[PDB]
Amino acid sequence: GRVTNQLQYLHKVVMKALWKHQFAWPFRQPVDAVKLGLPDYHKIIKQPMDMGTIKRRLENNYYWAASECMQDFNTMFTNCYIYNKPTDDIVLMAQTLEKIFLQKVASMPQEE
Amino acid sequence: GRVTNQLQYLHKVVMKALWKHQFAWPFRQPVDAVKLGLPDYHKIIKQPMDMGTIKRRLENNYYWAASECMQDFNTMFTNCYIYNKPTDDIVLMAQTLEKIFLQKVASMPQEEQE
Repeated sequence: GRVTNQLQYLHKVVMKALWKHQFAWPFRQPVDAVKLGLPDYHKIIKQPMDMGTIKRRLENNYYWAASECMQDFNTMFTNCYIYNKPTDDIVLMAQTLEKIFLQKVASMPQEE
Repeated sequence: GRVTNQLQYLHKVVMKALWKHQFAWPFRQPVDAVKLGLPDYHKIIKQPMDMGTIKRRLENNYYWAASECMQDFNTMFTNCYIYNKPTDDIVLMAQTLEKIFLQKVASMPQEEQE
């Protein structure tokens, strides 16, 4: 399975930078609502998403197009903005990670 | 201040498409917190952003790089997700517009030049 240049880039440049970032640890595995004491999490967030899942998908050739992986990154960050209070530190963490995401995606190679 | 091929794409292809979208009307001008009756809007959102502002920036060569413009679109969508209740229609409208935005960024020409 050959892998588009865009998908290679998302794996080698985007996920690379985000996975090791110092603000990444809340996002590396699925949100565990019991562990975190968040009984309404799954009532507000209908499509949970996390970097561990995206990283796995990147490693296993799940995605057909880059836009599909980009949407998973975007759902992960958006889940955080919608669920959490504006003043939660997690929001600031997400915004910082998202900025890196967008900055890297601006230089992603062309498709095809 | 700069004109590039990607900034031209963001202006003529991405924004033109978003602007005309049937869910765009809340986002074409600044949020008017008096009109809408939202006295806490500016206490929660510290960087208001709207498509009007972004379009004008693109017409005046305010941006140096496409990434700077992409960051303003992100701020506009994120403002919506942070301020609004999860169940508000506006959140759904922002998500639908943001998906187009990311789909179109994935086809942006990669010769970031001029």
